[PDB]
Amino acid sequence: DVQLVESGGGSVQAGGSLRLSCAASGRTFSRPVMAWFRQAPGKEREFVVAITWSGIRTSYADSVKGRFTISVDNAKDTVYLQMNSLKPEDTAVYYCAAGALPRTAHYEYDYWGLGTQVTVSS
Amino acid sequence: PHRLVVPFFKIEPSPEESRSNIKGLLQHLRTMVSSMHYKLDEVLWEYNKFESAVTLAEGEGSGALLLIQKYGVKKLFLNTLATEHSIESEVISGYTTPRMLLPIMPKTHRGELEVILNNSASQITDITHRDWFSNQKNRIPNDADIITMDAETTENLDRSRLYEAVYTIICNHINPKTLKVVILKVFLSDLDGMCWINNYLAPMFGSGYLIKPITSSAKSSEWYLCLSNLLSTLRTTQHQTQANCLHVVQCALQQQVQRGSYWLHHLT
Ligand SMILES: [Cl-]
Ligand SMILES: [Cl-]
Ligand SMILES: [Cl-]
Ligand SMILES: [Mg+2]
Ligand SMILES: [Mg+2]
Ligand code: NA
Ligand code: NA
Ligand code: NA
Ligand code: NA
Ligand code: NA
Ligand code: NA
Ligand code: NA
Ligand code: NA
Ligand code: NA
Ligand code: NA
Ligand code: NA
Repeated sequence: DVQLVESGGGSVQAGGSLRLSCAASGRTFSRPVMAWFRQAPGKEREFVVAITWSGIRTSYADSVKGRFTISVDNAKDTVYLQMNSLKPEDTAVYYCAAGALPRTAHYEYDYWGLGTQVTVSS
Repeated sequence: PHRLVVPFFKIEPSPEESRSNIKGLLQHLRTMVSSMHYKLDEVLWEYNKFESAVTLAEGEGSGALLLIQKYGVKKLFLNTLATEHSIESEVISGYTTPRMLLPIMPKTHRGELEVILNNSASQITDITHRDWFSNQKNRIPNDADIITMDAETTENLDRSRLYEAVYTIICNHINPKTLKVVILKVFLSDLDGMCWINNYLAPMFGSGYLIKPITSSAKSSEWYLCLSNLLSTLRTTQHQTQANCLHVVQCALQQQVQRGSYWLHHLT
């Protein structure tokens, strides 16, 4: 079992930044691909990017290229998502997910955090 | 040319045809210095040096001995299912030195070699146990440039959990900038395990070759997989389909039947 807790979300002015954190606990090594997903109102869950606990990243979603960065503190069992130059289109619930394999589909991840709301005002 | 090497990944039969041909090839094969790891030395033909090794399911430890003596490894983690009698005198950090590793004891005394033994009755030593990695991770060096897994199992047995221990180390406990080579002993009679490698491990690397050493039995489906060039972008899809993987296994077994029929296998 793996437990995930996201933090660092909230309201932010357009152009601003946020840094999300995902604190993981349990058998983290058994689901070592840590991914960030986001879900905007009425929209499907969108893959953002993923990283192994060892620090190997997937490519980023085209919608966040040059703005978002994933990183990990393996010793703290925490994954981070640096979110820069935010725009209203980035408003969504952001989720941390743990998976056995690097995959873009949400259904390939069996452990999820409850999510953190991110609201970017115009 | 004389070297039996098949690319694992790089107009093909169905998986049903591949599985049937493989069953036939395995039936045909079936009907057809003791401290030197000749097989691993043939696998490592393109390499000459390593610094930090993680050797899993090592048995007597001949692979670890080869990496230290010939490849100049300075730090090595050795896992094996073989425990030792408490009365043996030579120890490394309180753990009994395997008999095969006794010639490297002077290197440890001169501070030139760090050996980390995982062969104790007081530790988990079976890499297929779900808690092995948690039990040993604080002792496994996180800077390995080579990882080997040499477990012998019966033919047809699913070896996925042995490969999973290596996948766990790669995804949690390596420096992606330093890992260069991953060597797995595989059995081509275990199609579930081969397909598991194709789904999990192979997509992490840019190169993968199946090698059948001349010193590996003509009748055994034992081969070695040499993975290298760990990718800087983590793929979210396999390099090839399960059908392509089954076809590669069939091709490797066809090349093995051809070698054995011509009569060539070195041992003594
Ligand atoms: Cl997917
Ligand atoms: Cl022994
Ligand atoms: Cl290749
Ligand atoms: Mg060599
Ligand atoms: Mg060995
Ligand atoms: Na920030
Ligand atoms: Na930016
Ligand atoms: Na940045
Ligand atoms: Na995918
Ligand atoms: Na080193
Ligand atoms: Na021994
Ligand atoms: Na083992
Ligand atoms: Na390592
Ligand atoms: Na599989
Ligand atoms: Na290749
Ligand atoms: Na898929």
